[PDB]
Amino acid sequence: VTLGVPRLKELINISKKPKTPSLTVFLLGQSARDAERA
Amino acid sequence: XXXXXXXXXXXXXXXXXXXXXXXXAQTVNLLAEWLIQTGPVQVQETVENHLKSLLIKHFDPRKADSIFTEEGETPAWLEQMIAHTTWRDLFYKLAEAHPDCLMLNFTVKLISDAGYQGEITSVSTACQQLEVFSRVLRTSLATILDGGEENLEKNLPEFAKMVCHGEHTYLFAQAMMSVLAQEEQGGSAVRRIAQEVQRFAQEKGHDASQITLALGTAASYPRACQALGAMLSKGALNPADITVLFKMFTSMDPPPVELIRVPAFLDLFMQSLFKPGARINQDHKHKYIHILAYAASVVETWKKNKRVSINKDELKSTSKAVETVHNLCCNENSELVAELSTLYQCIRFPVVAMGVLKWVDWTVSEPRYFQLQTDHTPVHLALLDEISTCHQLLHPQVLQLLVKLFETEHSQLDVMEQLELKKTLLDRMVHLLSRGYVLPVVSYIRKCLEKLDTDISLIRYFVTEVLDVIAPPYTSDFVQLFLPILENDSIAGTIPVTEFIAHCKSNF
Amino acid sequence: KAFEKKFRFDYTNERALRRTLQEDLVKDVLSNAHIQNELEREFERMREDREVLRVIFPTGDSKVVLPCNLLRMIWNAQKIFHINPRLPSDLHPIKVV
Amino acid sequence: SNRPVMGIVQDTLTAVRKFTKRDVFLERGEVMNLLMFLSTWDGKVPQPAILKPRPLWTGKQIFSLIIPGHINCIRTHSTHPDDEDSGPYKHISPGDTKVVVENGELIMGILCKKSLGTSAGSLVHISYLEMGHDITRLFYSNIQ
Amino acid sequence: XXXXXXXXXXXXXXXXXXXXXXXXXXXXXXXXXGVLLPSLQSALPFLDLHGTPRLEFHQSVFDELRDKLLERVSAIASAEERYKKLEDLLEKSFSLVKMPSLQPVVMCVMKHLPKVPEKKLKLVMADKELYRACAVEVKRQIWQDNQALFGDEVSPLLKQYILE
Amino acid sequence: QGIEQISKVYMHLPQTDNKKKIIITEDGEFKALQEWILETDGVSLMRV
Amino acid sequence: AGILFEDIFDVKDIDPEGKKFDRVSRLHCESESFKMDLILDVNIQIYPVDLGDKFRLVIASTLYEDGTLDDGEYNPTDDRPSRADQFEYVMYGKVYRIEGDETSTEAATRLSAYVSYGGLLMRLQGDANNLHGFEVDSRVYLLMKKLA
Amino acid sequence: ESDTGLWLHNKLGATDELWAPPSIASLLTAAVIDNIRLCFHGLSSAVKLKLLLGTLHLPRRTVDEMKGALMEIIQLASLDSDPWVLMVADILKSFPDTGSLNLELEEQNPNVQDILGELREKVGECEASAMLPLECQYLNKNALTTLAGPLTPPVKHFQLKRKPKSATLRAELLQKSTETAQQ
Repeated sequence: VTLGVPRLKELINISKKPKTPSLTVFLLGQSARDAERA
Repeated sequence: XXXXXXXXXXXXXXXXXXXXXXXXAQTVNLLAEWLIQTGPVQVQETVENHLKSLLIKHFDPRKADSIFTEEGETPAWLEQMIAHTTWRDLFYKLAEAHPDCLMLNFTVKLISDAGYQGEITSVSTACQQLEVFSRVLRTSLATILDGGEENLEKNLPEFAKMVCHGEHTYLFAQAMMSVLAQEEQGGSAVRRIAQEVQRFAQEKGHDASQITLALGTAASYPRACQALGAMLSKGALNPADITVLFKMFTSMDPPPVELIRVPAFLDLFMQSLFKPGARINQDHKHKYIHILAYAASVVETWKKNKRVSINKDELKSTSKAVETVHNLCCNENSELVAELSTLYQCIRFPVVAMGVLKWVDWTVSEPRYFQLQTDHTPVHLALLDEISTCHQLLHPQVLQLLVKLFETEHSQLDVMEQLELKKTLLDRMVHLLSRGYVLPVVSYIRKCLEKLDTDISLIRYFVTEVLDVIAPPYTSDFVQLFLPILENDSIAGTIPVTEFIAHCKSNF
Repeated sequence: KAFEKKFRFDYTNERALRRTLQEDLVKDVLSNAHIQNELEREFERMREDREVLRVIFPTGDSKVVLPCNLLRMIWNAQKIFHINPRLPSDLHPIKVV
Repeated sequence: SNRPVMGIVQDTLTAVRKFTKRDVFLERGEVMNLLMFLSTWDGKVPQPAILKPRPLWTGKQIFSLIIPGHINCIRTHSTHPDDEDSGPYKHISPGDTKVVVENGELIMGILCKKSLGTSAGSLVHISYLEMGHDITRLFYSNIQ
Repeated sequence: XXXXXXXXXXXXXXXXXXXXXXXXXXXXXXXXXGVLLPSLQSALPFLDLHGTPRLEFHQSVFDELRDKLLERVSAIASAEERYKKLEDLLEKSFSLVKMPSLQPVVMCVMKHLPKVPEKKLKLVMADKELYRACAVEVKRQIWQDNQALFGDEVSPLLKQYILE
Repeated sequence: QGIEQISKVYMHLPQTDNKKKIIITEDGEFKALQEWILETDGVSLMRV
Repeated sequence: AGILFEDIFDVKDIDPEGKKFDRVSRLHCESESFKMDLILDVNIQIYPVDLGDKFRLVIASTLYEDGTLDDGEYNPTDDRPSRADQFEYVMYGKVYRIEGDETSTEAATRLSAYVSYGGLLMRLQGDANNLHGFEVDSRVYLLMKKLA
Repeated sequence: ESDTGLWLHNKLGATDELWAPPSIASLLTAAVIDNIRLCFHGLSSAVKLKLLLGTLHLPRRTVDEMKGALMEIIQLASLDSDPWVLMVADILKSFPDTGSLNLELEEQNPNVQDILGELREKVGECEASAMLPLECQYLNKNALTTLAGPLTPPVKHFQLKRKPKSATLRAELLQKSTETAQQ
């Protein structure tokens, strides 16, 4: 998880390759409450 | 009363006006029957509710007293409004809104004299007269005797709140308990319900130690009674009173064991001794252990006035067990698994098992404990398993600790670490289910399924662990309590279970 | 129910009104149907504002950044004009609206 | 960040925490010496918090003389217990850890960087928002 | 001045209380006039002890039984069973044309799928004579029956021409 | 199995209410539901 | 004249939570005649109070017996007679909070007056009949004298 | 006290609170009960109940030194019209003689007598699992059998096909303890 000055730099210029690209996936239905379906 | 106004006039102008006003019901009946055809009970219930709101809304401070100035026999609005199940609710609400009313208290006494209680309303209606409170209290402990342990756990809050509304109410309740507890049969139930009422009064901030020392025939010896009263009132174990009781109990003539077997004193002793952050001095440590061994070891034969036999053979073994476990509790740091077999033989005594249970509660409920545990299952959970194995009376305490740990959110652990911790606690729950304490555990899993936001994978793991150890036949209650969690559309599809659902379909 | 209890004016409880307002204001609030209708309209607009707020802030985070600190200004008005909280006030709620 | 950038700094902050404790008592000569350094003083020596057996002012009275105008501020000392605001003695603080300023005077409370620092809602922030910049400059100088 | 059974009972009471003494007769008429399950007589002295309003109670129960469940009337109006219930309610409320029939007219308007022209002609005549509040159903019946809706549209056409 | 340029996926329950599922209950109260979320290494929105 | 409160209190506890100011101790006192709880901070360094001490507590709007107004300004050369000559612990402060058990419909039966004596706080809980003399943000004088 | 009745009304006449305050030990000195042995008639009902229940919280030496005045309080409380005061006097009339409250309530107040009889017949006739008291959890098996009787076995709900994994865990940690014991 990039934070602070390097993450700020990667946001101020439009970096095509960020250091730590990530997705925050949210689940629907029973899978959000079931660990096995998750 | 328009006819009365007509007869009391026949100025004429106001009389004629009132007459025309009265001459200005059946349309309401036509609307009611049209609605009954279009719809029955709901229409009349709503009409009676609107009538009750209109009767309640304005006031009634003294008019009922004015009509009761002639002593108010008047069965016309008494018998018509005494047994329709809704007007007595209005009278309870009016008595709650306006206390110390003579006519309202008369109507409360009338509705109590017909045996038509069933509303608590502990502020005004329940505790105003001796008769009404006596009858509602009799109904209350009749219900708590008929229901059982489930009704105990579901009904001591409101009932113990109603009987602890005043010190006089608590005194009357404890008087009835003390009278009923000396019966040859069924006195243990009365002593139990009195003990939960007493502990509710203790946790409500009111001192109830004086009542339970005076009414429980423990005032035969004033010195020991005073020492025990100071013990229970101060809420801590003092050296002076334990030395007094130890020197009295080692004398040639032993006192009765009843006052030393008070559960409040024994619980406070558990607080004093088995707390991890407790350093009992050695000059009174053996006195403490001997007091506990005498309180939980002696076998006393009683024939209606006195005793002739007291056994102290188990006292030595009990004192050795409590001394070893107290040494373990003062040891803290490993050195627990090194001689754990001896710990399990000391857990074979029930008082030592409850002490170990309280010590496990204090050791485990302390934060940053599982964060410092490296093994997959903690050793204290295995101590809980052995406690459940050796004794069945401690099963509600085990389940209480287990649900306390299961509901606890450990933000200092990883999410998978939290999940496997919940799985470990649930394995202890499965062991408790396998050791005969079945129905409350399945009830708790039912509570966790729909009205709690616990993980569905945990419920599935519980079902998998239970169905891998249980075999047919099954009773009706267990099937009725375990089938809905296996048909919840978040369990059955993912989760053998086919044999269980086939047996439940074929048999129930 | 808490929002209803805290923000809807109760022009029905006469003794509560007399404990909070002066006599002529209580008589005007009880008698006038137009005043009661406009107080109800004020509460309805507050309910619509509540729905707009819960659209704007899906998380229940009420700490916002706004120009005039209204609570401190009300406290300043209480201290400047020597407002006694134990006494009924002479402020008509329709004047507030 | 809609907050002051200038607060009360090391020596002044450490001493004003020690100045506004409950046990701080000043004799007449010390009070008259301290009033020489108030630029905004109106020339009236206030009535002491203790008249008998000795005429004895507290530090809260002197800082109340420092506090400009009639600003109203509620703050919280750093050592304030979390259960104090919920249990008894919430409006009469045993540890003097709830700062209350009413009508520009310090009713109780020990001042720190939570009340005199750069944080938003502090006493200097309320002083700037209510009294302007010149009065707040005088406030800073008089505190120091 | 709604007649019907209630109007007949009022006329009978007026004929009975037409002088000739009979002080007990007035009391009997007042007691006979209390809807069902006579606990209202039990509730009577609770209300008699502070300057008894009976008109207030009667208007309150009429207002609640109309306004609170006119929504229920619309819900049962909102297929065959609901239409039959609306027709039965309209047949019951047709006798109260002179009586105030805001709710009685709304009950027929909600279930206005069946026209029922045998009573519909009398209803249209009464609406034309008394300017009834049936807007949609009344306008549809006027358009389907005769040229009264034609005259109403001719007046709006003349108004539109004047506006143009 | 899976999607290209999605190397490692972690699952965790959120602690702060920024990522918790906030709902308005039947009595108009905000409730924070703790639900599972997935955090990946590597990105592809449109397939995920 | 000018007296807002008049009672005699017995010291029950001195700093039950702990001695957390070296010169000021919190006294928890109860009236001998009324349901009137008193919490009071005093400077024990100049006015030592022991547990179980009995004192007469007077809350006055002014020190002068003729009831004239006090400017709140220190005048050590004032030659007028004052109530302070009959007491040995005199404090000056303003009441900052008055709360009670009033409801929306009912008035308050048990009042509670909060007075700050330059940071030395005092709370006076009791029945509302004895505490009608307190009005918020008014300057009062505390007058104390130990009895036997 | 010049007016002891007003003093007791101030201290204990709060009808909103019904338990005895913890300060009743200091409130109930010898001189004040010497006064209320004369001014008991003019007291209200709530302060009467508060006084009669605060007599219990007094220490034993105070009860023993001045027992005759307490006897007069109880016998004066046995003449009042309040059923609560009458009941409390009937149960406290054996208190400052041996130290225990009265329990032989078999010759007064017939209503509670018939209620007690019709409920004690159900207590004697009906009992399910005996509702073992909190003291019995600490007791051993022999003490429980001599006190409450033989323990009722738990009801069977299913046939255990095999012991669960907790038994295996217990066995393997005893195996670990077996190695660590000889260390």
